[PDB]
Amino acid sequence: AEKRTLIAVIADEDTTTGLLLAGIGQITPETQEKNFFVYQEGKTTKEEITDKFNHFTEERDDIAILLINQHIAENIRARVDSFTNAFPAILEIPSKDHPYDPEKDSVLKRVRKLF
Amino acid sequence: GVYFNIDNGFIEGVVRGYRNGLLSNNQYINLTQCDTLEDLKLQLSSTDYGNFLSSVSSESLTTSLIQEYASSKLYHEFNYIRDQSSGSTRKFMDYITYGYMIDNVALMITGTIHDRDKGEILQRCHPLGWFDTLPTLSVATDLESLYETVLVDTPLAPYFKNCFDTAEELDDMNIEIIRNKLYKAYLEDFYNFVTEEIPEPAKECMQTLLGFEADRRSINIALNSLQSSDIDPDLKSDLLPNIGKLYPLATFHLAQAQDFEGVRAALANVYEYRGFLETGNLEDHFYQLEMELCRDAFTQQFAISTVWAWMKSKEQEVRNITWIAECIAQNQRERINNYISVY
Amino acid sequence: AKQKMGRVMQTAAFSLAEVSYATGENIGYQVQESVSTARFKVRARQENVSGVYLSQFESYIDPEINDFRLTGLGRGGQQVQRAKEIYSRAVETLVELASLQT
Repeated sequence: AEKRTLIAVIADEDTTTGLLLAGIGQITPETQEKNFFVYQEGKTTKEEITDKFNHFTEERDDIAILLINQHIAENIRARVDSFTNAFPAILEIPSKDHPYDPEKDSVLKRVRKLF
Repeated sequence: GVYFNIDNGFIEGVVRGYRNGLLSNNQYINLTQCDTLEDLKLQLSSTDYGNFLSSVSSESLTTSLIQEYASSKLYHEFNYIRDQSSGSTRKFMDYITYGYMIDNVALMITGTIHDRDKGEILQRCHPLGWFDTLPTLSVATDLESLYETVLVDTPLAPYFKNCFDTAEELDDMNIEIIRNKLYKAYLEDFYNFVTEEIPEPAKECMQTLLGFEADRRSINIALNSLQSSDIDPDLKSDLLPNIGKLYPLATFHLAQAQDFEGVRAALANVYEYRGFLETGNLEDHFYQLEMELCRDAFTQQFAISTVWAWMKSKEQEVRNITWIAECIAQNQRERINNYISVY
Repeated sequence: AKQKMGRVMQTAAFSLAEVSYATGENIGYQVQESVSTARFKVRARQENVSGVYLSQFESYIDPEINDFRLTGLGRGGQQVQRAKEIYSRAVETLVELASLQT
């Protein structure tokens, strides 16, 4: 595939976007859409987050990593569904505003299951 | 000075009483040990601030919630202190409010250059810097429309008249330049207002502290100089507030300086700021010296400058509360004592 | 790398917190929509590990560095550098995950 940049959309905490866009970020000036869509910190329904995840991880052809706040422990099923391939979006679950990287992370769950 | 009791004796007394409820050093140390969020909330309840910790549920109780409660207490106490006063004290409070209102108006600028659904900004605008025409600027979309909403029916009009031709901002960052430009205009207005309408010793105290703040802004601009392709040294001299203690011997030389070597070398021309450009950190030592100056101004005990002293001293206290709550609740004990507690 | 995304990510988040404390407010609103392409990108993965062409992403910083830096007080640059270091850690974790999938 081609080069791309990361995104972070999980409604638990968007402060991770504020703490990461200083060094790494993504917007689409050609598409006039901020690829690093905020998570609203719980101010939006999960439907919008799922739609954005589908657009980024199933409509975007350019491939890069993607991040997710503590909602990654909430949307684990959708994470397992979209994590079938490392491309276009290899998901990740940063801690964000609280320590939220337990054994409940989908990637960590798969690693433990195959452990 | 004896006249001050006739106009703001009650205000001065109640402001001093508010000062007396600051963070006790032993109490702050005890709270620091109580690294648990619930334990820290209990300790802060033991602090003079009161039962604010029990207002919200322990589930959402976090460092952000603690700072939100502190900001609410700041806003309400300051609202009471300005409402109970009138005249020169009223204008001083108005100005204090304008200090944060510059930043709130800058946030209101965001959403005009790029559509941003200003509802979030309105819900998140800093309360101490509330502007009467803030909703009016929120509705305005075009740059000229917002400019009119700010140059008319908004008190910050002189600042937007001293600069901001057409407020295009197509090649000028809002927070980096436009916010700093309005901040400099505000600093000049504050300095001349203090020099022309505030009696001593508050006059000298206000002059010194405003010089300190202007020097802080100049130092921040100089630090940010090396990381920008824009902001030429011709603009940097314009970027400086053109007032303060370092002006002009250190301010002009720093503004002309472009390499990092000029930055530190410039602060050495002044005795007070020696070492800040060569050791420690900018912001931390800024807050240290600001808290020291606030204590010094509060020592006078019979001046208008005491209101600004309590403002900035317990602004530093709120910053210390943020530091402690973050480093304790989220477990970074290494710099838990970075907070200033000499009040 | 997951327990790093606990600890080191907390450290970088507190770098952002210290920058906010210096600025006195959450600079997140200003950082929002700051630039189209921040100073970082993910290059196309290419490798062959143990006879398998595992695609580990070798992300590299954008040539137009600091496209959204230079705002506020002096801690902004340090926060940007800490964010870049954490993002290098993130590229490492993402490459490890891509290997652990392929």
